[PDB]
Amino acid sequence: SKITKVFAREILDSRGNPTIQVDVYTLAGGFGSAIVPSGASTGSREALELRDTNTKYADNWYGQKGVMTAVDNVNNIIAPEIIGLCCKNQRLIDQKIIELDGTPNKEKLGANAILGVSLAVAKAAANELRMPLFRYLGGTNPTLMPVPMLNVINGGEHASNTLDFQEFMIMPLGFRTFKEALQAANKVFHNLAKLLKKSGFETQVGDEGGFAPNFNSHEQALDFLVDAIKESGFNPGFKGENAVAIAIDAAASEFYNGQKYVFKKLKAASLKFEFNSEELLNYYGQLLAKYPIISIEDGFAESDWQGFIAFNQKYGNNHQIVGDDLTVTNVEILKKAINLKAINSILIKLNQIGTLSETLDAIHLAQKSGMTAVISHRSGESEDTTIADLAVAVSSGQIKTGSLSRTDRIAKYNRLLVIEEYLNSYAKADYIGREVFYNLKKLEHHH
Amino acid sequence: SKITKVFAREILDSRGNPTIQVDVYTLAGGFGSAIVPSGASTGSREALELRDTNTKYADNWYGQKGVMTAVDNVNNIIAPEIIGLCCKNQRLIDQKIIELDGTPNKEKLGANAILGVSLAVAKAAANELRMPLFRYLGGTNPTLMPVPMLNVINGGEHASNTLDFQEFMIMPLGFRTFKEALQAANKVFHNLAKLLKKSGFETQVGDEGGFAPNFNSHEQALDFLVDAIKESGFNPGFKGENAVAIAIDAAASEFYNGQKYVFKKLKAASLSKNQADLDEKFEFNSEELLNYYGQLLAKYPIISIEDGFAESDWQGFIAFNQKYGNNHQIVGDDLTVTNVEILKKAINLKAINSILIKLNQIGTLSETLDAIHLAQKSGMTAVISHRSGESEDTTIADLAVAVSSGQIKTGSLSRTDRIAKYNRLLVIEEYLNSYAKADYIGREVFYNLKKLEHHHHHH
Amino acid sequence: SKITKVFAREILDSRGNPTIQVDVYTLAGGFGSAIVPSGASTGSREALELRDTNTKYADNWYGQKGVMTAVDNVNNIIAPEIIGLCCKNQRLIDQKIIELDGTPNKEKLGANAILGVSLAVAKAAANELRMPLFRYLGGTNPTLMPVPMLNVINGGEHASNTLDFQEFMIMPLGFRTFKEALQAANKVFHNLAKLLKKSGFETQVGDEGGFAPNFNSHEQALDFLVDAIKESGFNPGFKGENAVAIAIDAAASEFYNGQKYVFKKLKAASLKFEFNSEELLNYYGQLLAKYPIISIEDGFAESDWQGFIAFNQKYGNNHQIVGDDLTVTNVEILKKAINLKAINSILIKLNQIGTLSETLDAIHLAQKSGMTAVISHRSGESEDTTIADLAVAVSSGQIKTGSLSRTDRIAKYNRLLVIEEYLNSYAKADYIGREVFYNLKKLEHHH
Amino acid sequence: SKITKVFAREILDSRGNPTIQVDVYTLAGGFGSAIVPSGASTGSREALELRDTNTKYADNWYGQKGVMTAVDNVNNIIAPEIIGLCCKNQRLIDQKIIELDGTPNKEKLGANAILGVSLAVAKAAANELRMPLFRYLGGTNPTLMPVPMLNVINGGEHASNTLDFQEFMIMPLGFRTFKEALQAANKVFHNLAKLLKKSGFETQVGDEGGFAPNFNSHEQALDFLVDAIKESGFNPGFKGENAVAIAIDAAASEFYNGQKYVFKKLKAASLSKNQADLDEKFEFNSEELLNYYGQLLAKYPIISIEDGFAESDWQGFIAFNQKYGNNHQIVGDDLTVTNVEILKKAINLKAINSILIKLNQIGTLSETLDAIHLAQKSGMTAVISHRSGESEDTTIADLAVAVSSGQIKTGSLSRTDRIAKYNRLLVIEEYLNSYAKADYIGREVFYNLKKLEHHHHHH
Repeated sequence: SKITKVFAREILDSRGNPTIQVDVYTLAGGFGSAIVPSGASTGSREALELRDTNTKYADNWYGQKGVMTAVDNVNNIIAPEIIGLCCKNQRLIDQKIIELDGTPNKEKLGANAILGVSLAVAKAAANELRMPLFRYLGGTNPTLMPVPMLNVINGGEHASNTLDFQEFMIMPLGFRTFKEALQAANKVFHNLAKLLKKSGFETQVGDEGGFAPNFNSHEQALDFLVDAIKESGFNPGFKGENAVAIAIDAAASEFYNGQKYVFKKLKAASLKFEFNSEELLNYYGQLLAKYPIISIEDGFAESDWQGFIAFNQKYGNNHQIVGDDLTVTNVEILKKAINLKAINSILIKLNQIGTLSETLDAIHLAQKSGMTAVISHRSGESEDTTIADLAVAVSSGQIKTGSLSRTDRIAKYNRLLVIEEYLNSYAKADYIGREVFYNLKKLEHHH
Repeated sequence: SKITKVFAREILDSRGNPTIQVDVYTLAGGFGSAIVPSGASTGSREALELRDTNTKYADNWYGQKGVMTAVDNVNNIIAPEIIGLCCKNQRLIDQKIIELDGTPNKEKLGANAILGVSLAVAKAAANELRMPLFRYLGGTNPTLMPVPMLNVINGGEHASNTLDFQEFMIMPLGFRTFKEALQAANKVFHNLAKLLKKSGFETQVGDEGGFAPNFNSHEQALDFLVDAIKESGFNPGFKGENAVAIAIDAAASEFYNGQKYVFKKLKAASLSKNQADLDEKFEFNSEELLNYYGQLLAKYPIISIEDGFAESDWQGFIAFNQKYGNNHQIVGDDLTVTNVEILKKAINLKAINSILIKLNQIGTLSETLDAIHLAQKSGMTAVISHRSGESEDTTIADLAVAVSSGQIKTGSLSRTDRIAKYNRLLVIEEYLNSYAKADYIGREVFYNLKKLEHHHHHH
Repeated sequence: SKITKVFAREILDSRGNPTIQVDVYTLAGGFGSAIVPSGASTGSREALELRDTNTKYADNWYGQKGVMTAVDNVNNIIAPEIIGLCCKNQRLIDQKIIELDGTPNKEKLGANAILGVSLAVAKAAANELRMPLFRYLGGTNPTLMPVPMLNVINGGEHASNTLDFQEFMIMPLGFRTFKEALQAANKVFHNLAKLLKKSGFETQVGDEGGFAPNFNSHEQALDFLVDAIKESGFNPGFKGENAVAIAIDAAASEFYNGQKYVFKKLKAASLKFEFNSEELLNYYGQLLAKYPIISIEDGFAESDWQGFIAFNQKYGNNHQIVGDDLTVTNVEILKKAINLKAINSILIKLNQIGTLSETLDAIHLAQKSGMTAVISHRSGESEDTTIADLAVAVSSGQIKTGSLSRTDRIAKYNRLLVIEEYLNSYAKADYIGREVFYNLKKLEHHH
Repeated sequence: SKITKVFAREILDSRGNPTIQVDVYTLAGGFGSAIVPSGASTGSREALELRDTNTKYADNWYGQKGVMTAVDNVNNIIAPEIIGLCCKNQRLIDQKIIELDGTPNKEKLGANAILGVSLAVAKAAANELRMPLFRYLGGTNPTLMPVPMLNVINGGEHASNTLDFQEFMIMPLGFRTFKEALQAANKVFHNLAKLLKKSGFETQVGDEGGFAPNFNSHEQALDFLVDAIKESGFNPGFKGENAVAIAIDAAASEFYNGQKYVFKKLKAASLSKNQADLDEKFEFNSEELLNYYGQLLAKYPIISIEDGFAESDWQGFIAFNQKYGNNHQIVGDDLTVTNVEILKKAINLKAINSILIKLNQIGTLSETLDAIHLAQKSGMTAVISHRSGESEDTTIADLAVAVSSGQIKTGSLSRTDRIAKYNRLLVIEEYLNSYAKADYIGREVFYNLKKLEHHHHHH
């Protein structure tokens, strides 16, 4: 049915910074509403969100982070182009809006203005057809509940501990249903908190609702994590029942100087810290041998493609190698990562590319080529749960959407529970654990 | 129109523990859906949520915290009783479900099963009437956007720091609109986070999205707060433009031992383990604690103090309200637990001039509205409050506007479990701006204060 | 839904004088109709109704009391401003209409033109939503049936008896339901009439359907009233079951010469009559000691604020002190009465302020400050029963709407019976008698 | 469309006594609601309302006047019989309810229960057809706005004055429109009230909103009336512009003793208690009373006299109609009590040329329409009448227009129980002005008068 009304407003995201919400109405009574997550404002590689810097709105909010200009672009520019088009024509609307902005990185109107409309339009159509969004996006056959990557331990520049790696995650593999996998994650998370309190660590949380306790090294954190998995009644590893694996996001661009990798906080604490690409690759195989790490993200720097290609060739048959800063959901960079065998997996961030149709094009390219497409959250989030319906719609098999606290993450797990409930009555719900890694030629026993 | 379907499910709250969501459908096409916040499981005074302890469900989630029994109670017991009733009859529905449970503290079916149905019914009726929830709850005339009590600094039992008081809050008073007041709180919050980092304090957050840095005393925390307000461009105080006040939740039941109040984290930091407090430096009887509050009130722009004395120390409250109740808000939380009979006692004894309102502590929407109305009729403010375990549900935003509470307490400025409520207030403000008027009146919401003074004035 | 039609006509009120009726229709089929009661045509303090004086309509009706000009203002000026607005936006419509008139006392278009539209709009919205008006006005929670103040005995300038006080009322307190309270009032009223006939007094009625028999003094009237309450089977007093209290409207502005109060008819009959403020205050305490008078209205003159303040301070803890001529439902005067502790209660007359939203603002201000808001009728009335729904919507706890004869009063009691019936099935109906006086610090036993 | 719900309740009438209101709903969304006026409880001739005497309800209201039994009879007996019938079948419904009661005077269920349903059914059918009630009752052609008989001066049993006749009325004849005639009555009424005050008379009102001042005789009252008409700017008379006539309800059954008519209030004012009326100064046989009427008719512009003779004095009526029936209206009220069989007798004996019509004296709408039609076919006028106990119900306004009665009797110009009917006539006049034509024909409504004369003419 025809779109009758498009309206945007400025609200706050989960970090206390402005973001944009878009409502869409249709003649037949459909209503769709979406909230854009936080993204990049500068960069030459990703779609660019538009903030209120150097406008009459700049002083509204701290750091000039308002998005009223994007709101004005939706309400004044995008809306009259879109009103009167059939809402079920997602690809036409997305293409309409891309051309209206006319720049490749969506810098003129704002990636946040464009994505907000793109997603609200799709939700309005799904609402009108009285279909869950994952059915509208995916057709009749989606059944695959994704394995979650749950943040638990955090490092990097902004964390006061001595972990130079960015984040550590658990992945609940050996379970028959999504509900049981989430229950296991709930047990590991709360037992993890209990152990951290028992050893005198802090249990406050960061932007993803995980912990950043004062660990002295990667090895200590990995040791602590293995123990918490065992305390909860599960088995650290890949195969078998109750298996729970670990995944790491190294964010290696952050500790690369163009020639060497430096564990800067570890080095400062001691007052091996330096690695060339081959030595860093060696450290990983040490960790991969000792601990049950199924997946490493941004193991090397965005400018160290040779490190990536050698990483993928040495461990990519048996471990997931994820690009994030390497690829920024850029289809052209993805084609090069495919052609050069640099990774076997990619993070998908809707607001890094700017529309739903482009995101689906990028997901399909990654999967056609034998990689997994891990649907990812952002730092600044909301109760919008699009990415839960997206992960089921495209059979991603994997989602990355935070630890087990804060509604900005929890809502996505709740949405997966509601989707699982819907598939249990009116279809079939599938949770296949370790089998989601179709990109790994062989998956071996960790022991 | 008639209720056709009531369905409940188990989901997770913002602390990662199970809670309950209820959906209600009406024959006219209305849909309403509510998520119950975390509450008390034991206690002799408030409505009791039901967890899965000693059931076939106990092993589902950590700590035996599932709520499948309450889900079954909605789906198997409450729903057949409620289907077929007109959804607009809120008081009838709530009365029927209260009688169906039959216990005064809602223990049999669970206060969480009962509140979930109570709220989803109301939202479905509003949805079918194409009215915002606050217009359904409140009639034609509500226009009052509430002043937020924004958590920023946390202390008390579980914080590693040396603050014995449980939380410190800012209240943006001297602003023309709710949007501008929220912009001011945004500026104080991020400037506070920058100042904290600048001094080497931690900037992770707790349950309500505020900070628990390693402060050494109440005074150190309060000094830091005052400077953050100034650094943001505002004036710490009560009256005038750009005024930003402070509120405190002492939660004094937690450091009362039966006879004296003991600043036990502060004392464990000075005294070694073999030492007694021979000088009574960290101990206070009621009057001595009242003297300490008076000192803080004179030096710092503290407009409101919650649970200044213990739940069993009614005398301490009565003396507190006697000495500073004309010029300062005195809130009962643990003292009153949203209990109508205890509020009548507090009104009769003149113990407080304000009360926190927690939907799930009383257990239905109609009883909550009875309790709010009794508080306001008696000249008290009713502060609509969040819980520690929360969701994207924003009922309390609409409730605060519907009853013209004038004040809401729903957390710091991070985490969607708090942010969604401020966002709902922004949407309500936008609705009132085009179809009515939105009023933000700042310090004028303290109608319970006989004489609000200038803070900078020498008292 | 959108207002499609607004139409006004001139009809007659209950005194045989013109008044205005307004109909409102909406696109969805809602219909609302309201009749304005009679109000002031001159005065510098209240909203001013517009009569046909010095127009081509002046000779239509006796005393030039037509309201065709107001009817023309609704049909020609107000209606085209309002048509096409959503009827559920009461505050917007009221604010629209205030600005359209543009004068503070609504003198240009007429308070009667403005109130007629304001009320008909609200009834149309309530009708459209298939909600009783008190639910539309008040939300989900209203349950409080008000205690009625029933006129029974009348004095003042226009009454040929020797009562200088304006009116005497009964208030049925000690009863469990509104129905029973009204039944008690019906018994006192008819027994009162029987006793008056037995003693040779006249039983014809005035504008409020009460009596004005040839009593010689206030004391004789109060004696007669106490006896009738006893004859009917009830107890004169405040507390206990079957308690029925008395309330007085002195209308003291009428017998004040700027320096003294003169009981003029009592003085003329004798051919104590003169009182300064302190002596008048003394007379009241005499009556308050002898008879069960719970409430005195306009005990002192509108220009004698010092008399009011001393009245409230000497008996206001235990008796209701009502302003009427003192405050004329004027929010700014009300603020001064609150600030100066002159009264603990105020009459609310919708057509003295001019719109429903302003009336609700005034009610809310009075209640927030610890006063009771007594919803009042006017002398010239109709079968419109708005004030019954208003008293329940705002939990006034008290209504003042006439004696127990004439449909211009009876309709309001019937509407309370229909509201009580609605609350009995679909909610709860509450009648709390003596507890409505939350403004009285202590309520003592009259004996 | 089909009736889906019939519900009755007890409310109060304009004298503060219980009466009954009935609501009727139809499947198509029609709603109709009627309020029954006060009637007779005992009597051998008219339909009988049922009060709560000797029931569990007797103590509810003063005088045992409740009507809950009739309410129960609607809700428990009549409603199940009527639900499912098409609402447009007025005659069917009325026939079914008459048979359901089974007694000729409607004593078993109550004439008030029966009439309430009868009228609410008709109003619901009109409401569902989006027709004003008078178009539903009357067809396409009604246009005749009735001349009002406006009570102004009251006497008889309960008035303290010395008038033995029960009421005096004005009728505004010489005017072009109903609005103008009502404006004239408004002017006479308020000028009459001013003149009364000017002479020290009382100005409170009785049941019908007219005056009962302390007049000494019929002549004094009639003189006052004539001067008020002149003071208002009109001409007391029958013909020509601005004519205002007078009508009288003698209610002569009240001062007939069986043999003679006795002006008993007039006599109690002249004669002391020990005195007989040796001269027969205040007594009248039939012929002597007819001579007295003739005297008043010659001096005063009296166009109509109601109940000039007693209910049992059929001969007095027959002689009255013989002597002055060509030139004056002769109304039966107590004589006929809206009884079809008694009207046939009055027609056959030529006792009257006009009859009052009281819905609740016969008990259904179809029987009322039968009675009106029989009266008009026989050359009589049918004057649609109010009762002493009334409400804002305005059925009789629509009824008077629907049947082209030409005359209505519904009280003075104060009290909503009377004013609402004039207001309904103003709304009907407005409807006819835009969608048809409104006719006010003044003196021409007396089609029952063989020769209406000029009053000022010497007869």
